[PDB]
Amino acid sequence: MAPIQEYVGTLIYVGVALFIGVAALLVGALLGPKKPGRAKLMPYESGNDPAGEVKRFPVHFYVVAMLFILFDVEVAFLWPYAVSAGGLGLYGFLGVLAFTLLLFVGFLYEWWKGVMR
Amino acid sequence: MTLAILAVFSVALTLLGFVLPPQGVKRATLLGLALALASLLLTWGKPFAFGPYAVDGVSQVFTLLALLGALWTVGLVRSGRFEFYLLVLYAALGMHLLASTRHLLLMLVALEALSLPLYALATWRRGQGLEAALKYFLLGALAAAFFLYGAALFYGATGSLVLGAPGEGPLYALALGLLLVGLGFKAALAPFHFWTPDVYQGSPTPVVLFMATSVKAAAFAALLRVAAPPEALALLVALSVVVGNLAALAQKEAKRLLAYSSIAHAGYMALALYTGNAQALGFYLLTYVLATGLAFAVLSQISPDRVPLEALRGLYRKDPLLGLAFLVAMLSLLGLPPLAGFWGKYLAFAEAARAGAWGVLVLALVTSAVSAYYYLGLGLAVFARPEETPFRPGPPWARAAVVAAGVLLLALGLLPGLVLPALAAGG
Amino acid sequence: REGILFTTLEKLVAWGRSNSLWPATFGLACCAIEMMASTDARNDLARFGSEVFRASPRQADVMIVAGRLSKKMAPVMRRVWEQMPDPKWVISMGACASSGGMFNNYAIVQNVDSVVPVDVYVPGCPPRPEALIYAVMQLQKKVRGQAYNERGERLPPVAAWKRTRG
Amino acid sequence: TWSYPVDPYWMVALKALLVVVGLLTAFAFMTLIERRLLARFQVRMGPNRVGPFGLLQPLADAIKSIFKEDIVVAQADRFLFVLAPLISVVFALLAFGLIPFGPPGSFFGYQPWVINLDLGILYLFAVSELAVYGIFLSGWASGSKYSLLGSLRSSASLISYELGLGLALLAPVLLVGSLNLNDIVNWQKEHGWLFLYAFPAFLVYLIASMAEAARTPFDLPEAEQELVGGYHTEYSSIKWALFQMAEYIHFITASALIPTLFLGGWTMPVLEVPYLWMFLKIAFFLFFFIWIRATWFRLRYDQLLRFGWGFLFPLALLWFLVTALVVALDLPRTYLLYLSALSFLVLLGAVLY
Amino acid sequence: MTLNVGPQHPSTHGVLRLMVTLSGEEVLEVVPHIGYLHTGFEKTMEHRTYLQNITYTPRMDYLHSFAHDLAYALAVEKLLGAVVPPRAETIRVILNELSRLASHLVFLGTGLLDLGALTPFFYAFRERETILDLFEWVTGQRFHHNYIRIGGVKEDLPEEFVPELKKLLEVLPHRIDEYE
Amino acid sequence: MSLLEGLALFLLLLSGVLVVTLRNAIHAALALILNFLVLAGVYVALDARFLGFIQVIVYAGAIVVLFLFVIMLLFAAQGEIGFDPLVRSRPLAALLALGVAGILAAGLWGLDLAFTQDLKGGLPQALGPLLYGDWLFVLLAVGFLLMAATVVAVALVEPG
Amino acid sequence: MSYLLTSALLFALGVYGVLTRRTAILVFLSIELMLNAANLSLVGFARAYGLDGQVAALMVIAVAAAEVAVGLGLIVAIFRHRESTAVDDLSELRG
Ligand code: SF4
Repeated sequence: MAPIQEYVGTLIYVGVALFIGVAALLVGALLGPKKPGRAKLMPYESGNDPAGEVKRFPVHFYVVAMLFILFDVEVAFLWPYAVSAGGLGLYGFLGVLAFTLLLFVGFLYEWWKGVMR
Repeated sequence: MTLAILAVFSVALTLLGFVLPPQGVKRATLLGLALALASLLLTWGKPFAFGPYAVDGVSQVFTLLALLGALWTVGLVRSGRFEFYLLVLYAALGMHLLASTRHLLLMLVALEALSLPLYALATWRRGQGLEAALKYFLLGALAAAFFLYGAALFYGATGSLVLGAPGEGPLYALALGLLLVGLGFKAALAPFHFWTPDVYQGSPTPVVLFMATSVKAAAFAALLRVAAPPEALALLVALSVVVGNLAALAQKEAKRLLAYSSIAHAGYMALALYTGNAQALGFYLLTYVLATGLAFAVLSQISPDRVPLEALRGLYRKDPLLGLAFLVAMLSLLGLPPLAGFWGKYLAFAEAARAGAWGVLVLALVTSAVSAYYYLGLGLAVFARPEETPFRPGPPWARAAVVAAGVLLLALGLLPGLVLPALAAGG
Repeated sequence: REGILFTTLEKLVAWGRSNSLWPATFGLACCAIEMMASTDARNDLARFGSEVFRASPRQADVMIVAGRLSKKMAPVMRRVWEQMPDPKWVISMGACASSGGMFNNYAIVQNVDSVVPVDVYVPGCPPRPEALIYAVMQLQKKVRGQAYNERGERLPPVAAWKRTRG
Repeated sequence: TWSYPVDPYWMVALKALLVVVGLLTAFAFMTLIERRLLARFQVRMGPNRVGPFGLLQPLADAIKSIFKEDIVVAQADRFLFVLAPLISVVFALLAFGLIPFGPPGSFFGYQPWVINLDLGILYLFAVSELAVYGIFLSGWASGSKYSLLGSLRSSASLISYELGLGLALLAPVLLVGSLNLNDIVNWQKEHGWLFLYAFPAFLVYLIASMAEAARTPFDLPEAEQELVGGYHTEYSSIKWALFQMAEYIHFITASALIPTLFLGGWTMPVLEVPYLWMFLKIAFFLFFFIWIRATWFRLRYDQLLRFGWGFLFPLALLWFLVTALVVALDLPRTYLLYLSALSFLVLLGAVLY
Repeated sequence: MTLNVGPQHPSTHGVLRLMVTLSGEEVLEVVPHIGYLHTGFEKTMEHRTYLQNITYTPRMDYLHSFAHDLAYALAVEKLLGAVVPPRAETIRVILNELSRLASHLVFLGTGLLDLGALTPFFYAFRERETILDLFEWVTGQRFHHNYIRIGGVKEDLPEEFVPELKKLLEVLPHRIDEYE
Repeated sequence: MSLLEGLALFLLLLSGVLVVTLRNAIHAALALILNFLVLAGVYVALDARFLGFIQVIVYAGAIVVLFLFVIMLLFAAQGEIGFDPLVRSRPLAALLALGVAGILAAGLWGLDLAFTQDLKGGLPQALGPLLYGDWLFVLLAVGFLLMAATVVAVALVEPG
Repeated sequence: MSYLLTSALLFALGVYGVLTRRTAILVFLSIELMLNAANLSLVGFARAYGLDGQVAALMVIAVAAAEVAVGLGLIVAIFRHRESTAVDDLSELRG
């Protein structure tokens, strides 16, 4: 375990990091020519259409993220067994092995089906 | 040791579908359901609990009914997507877990596990199927959020998430209400009834069969563990049955009318919750499952997308046995002697009167008498003049299933003192 | 704030911008190959501060017109100049770009200074890699306020600072 | 933090500010060293200019960085445009204080580390996820779908391998039994250099760090030469500087974490010096990694997804289950040493076919 | 996604515009769009002397120029019947293969760098530097060399050319074998 | 306590108001991520330390990441298209939101509990034996639920 | 106790969202908010009643992830070819 003071120290860490980041952004913003132009503000690639008018992006990234949320839940379940391992013995090992095998069946299903799609 | 059978078949099939044709996967699913049903029966009178998983007569009866519904609805599903079978398996297992525990949180996990594959099975991709799936999923997640805050306030009124705790005053009543919201939504009780007509109308007919049988069965299995106060029960019954019958009077399509009718029938089943007899409700749900699976198997033989009431007409001339079984089903759901619906209805009303709720019972009886209008307008329509209608007279599969359902209905209606002796511990 | 408004700060930032010249090539013709050769292991413009090479124009201060500028490209390259951060510099590399060169015809821009404000001109065909380094050092001392013309005038630090874009 | 004290809040703030400005100076001079090391790799030589050793060139670079017209592009989200670099930098700086640079009190009195949380790897994991957050958010806010697609590739790949990081980190937790880095380092003090026990998982950790923009997917992407990357291509003066800064801090954070976790975080069997061994192992990993930067090709993000998803992660979880059996039964501690040595001999002999 | 791969971006060498019809990660079809380098050799050559055009011929393919030099010279010779000395033909094939080595070096360097690793660009290009110096010996120019003539080559080789050639010819086999 | 507790609660409720009020889907999701950070801090304040770290990792780090991936694949940020507004439902909706809290407020009003327990920090060290054990059945049910969810989503998208 | 009242208020806010929102995804977000409010109530009552509510909320996280995955698949399938995600755009099924 660890004392709660470390977490207020963590809050202080975040405070310093955020303060320095905002300071750097102020330095960047205040020191500059500031001559806005119409084409300068235009996104990119010579008049219009870097990508332009395109249909919705591939669902492949949705599947990537969904796979990831499910397997991160898997890992969040695997860690409490990782800390207390010798105490849970073969019973806990067997439970974690069956759980892992269920979600590995899910992985093997999505793999033999694949997502190149 | 039945849940192990279900899990083994599901997990193995998940991969075997890559090497097995969807038909072979269908045979495998059917074998698994029949084996699970047989394992349940051989354990009749052998309650078995390992963890929060606890098998009593309720688990046994309701999971038997759910397995029956799953077998029947799998018989019709012939799509070449083995997934379209896998999901069914899940729901069964899921519903099993729903009736097999008192743990509120495992109850939530079981609810989600049995409900999610239904959302995906409802996709014939017909534009109405998408709308149905969307309403279903959104309202179901809303009800799951309510049920979860109810389990939380239950944990607040008592140190455990298991039902039966002593219970506080306002906080325990409030937790009970937040659980009852989700449970009545799942059981299609009003004023949580809105989703049922749209979902039954949109989903493919055999899936609606599976739903209207097994989902309601497992929902009442979970309700029986709750000690719902009489005021909430009376309000639910009144509103549900009234709206069910009345809105069914206005229905022009068979599936929507049958969904409102099932809302009314959940209202009726909500009477046995007065005592939680688990014998009255087990009997009622046995008869209801048989009759409704029969009716929806016929409707699937007519049309999976949508069936108007006129399509039912001329059915006797088309197929005599089918018209006869449809008449049997309409009357049994009307709860008319000498059919078993009368015995289930009476048992629920006897539980209600034993609890001492009279006016509610009278209003239920008046609404049931009103129901006879459309119950006959459906049952008697079989004999009418055949109009233009698609008719697929099934394989011997669905014929035999419908015949067995009607035969069991009449057999247990005529001599109910056959199985009713064994609905308790199982002598 | 434009690198100005303090006697020490403007010399400091001129030092910084001069040794922080980030060349953004716009490779057009055989001039561009002699610029790419100014990156190999004999003569690398990778010391004075020009190692990194950001293809994006939002990220580089020196724009090197290396090759013949055909008219069909004139607006596109043009917009890359408009889409650059303001402290930006433009070099015209080679004969075809600086003047019309030998291709004195219908197709080629006869001075790239037409579409973009050119800082330094560097003749040659192609200008020797060491000559391109000479021009970037020329531009280095130009942005330091250390550059004078033949007529005695001092040249301002940034060309493209004096133009009404439109 | 069972046996370790807690510095005052003012001392924590002082150490934090010092670590942050040191990371600044470190990433500037490590940009110099990478430039020169890549130069030496390709027989050209680097900037013997503004230095002599170049050590005044980052000053000129920073001087360019500000004054460079930090531009707010039209068709961009007014708020996220400025906010996303801040996210990427904030959640990149931290997660470096936990790294122990010495035994307790070896900061000349108070604490080698900043914070020594009981659950460290989880904190690392969360703040590693928030970097991908900043990446794909800046990609979206830019208002350019071209750069958006690159942000999506970046996010997908980084997320997949970031998932693999959990199964990589599982294995040593079984042995040490704590989620604080100091207990793990002390375990490597006692039994010795945990990678000897868990070299394969170490591998899937190492390669995982390659996917975090370090190199060899290299279809992260950078805007160059492919479907342009996200999280840049629209930022000019300081925000672009913050993007590059956070990416390099993440690089050095992995280069520092790799020896801390599996190999010998400073804690040497010989000379037991607090800071010097850790910085030198950082230097070793950095030099090997720049060797990779110079010496190896791209992966195209499809084979990258295949290799991460189908190869690295199942292997990591297999090793985790093996180690879990071994630890719960606790039979020897030798079995893991033997199995990792054998596995390394296997994954070695298959190379020179 | 009808994606507009602009000219020169993203880092598409050889200024060229692409319309990548693209759904997902595949490539449905790339519609190329060229002309951003139209200078008009075919038009300007109609207004320049035959000898002057030898200054216009290398500038089209600026990497392998001596093949253009040879083609133009041979065509005009066949057109008016010139007699090529044998040593002129020997030197012409020497310069042709040498500029071919330099062109191929640049092609493989740009390819490997464009996708892959940035390192192998330098080494090959380093050897290219060596080759370029040879031309400076004889032509005084890196490329765009005006050395060929209607009869043969402009003037004779210096004494110092061949030994540098031998140096490079002996170091090159190991080098090409290393790239391979 | 109350010094920073008031801050955390005010930020929690303000973020909820944003996530339900803002029409920028991206900004709503970002207000919910801020809510998740505030809530992980609250969790740690409640001696649940592992749960706060997973709340950041899974909920914010993973779930709303996929939410954002979906709404970025399908733009949907300007949600007000195909309105059918039902303007009068906007105040009426809030009415129900009032009641759904008030009765909860009634069930929790005048409710005082023994909030004195030495949880020793919600570390996984003690949750391991509870998870694998008394919860192992619920754990395996959850795992099957997730595996089935993967299969469901796969078969649900599955263009073929 | 302020924590439990705040959890109830966040549940109420999610209700307000589910009712007010026009988009499916924002409704799902309000539902997630309701879930997190539930989790906060569970953690408080675990602090009161002995730590079981923590594992409870963990399983709740996993259930939430399952339903999020499946629901987002649904949202994809229904509004891939279709226009604006507005939930009022589908009124085919009428009483
Ligand atoms: S000036 Fe000479 S080297 Fe440059 S583009 Fe023109 S022809 Fe080529």
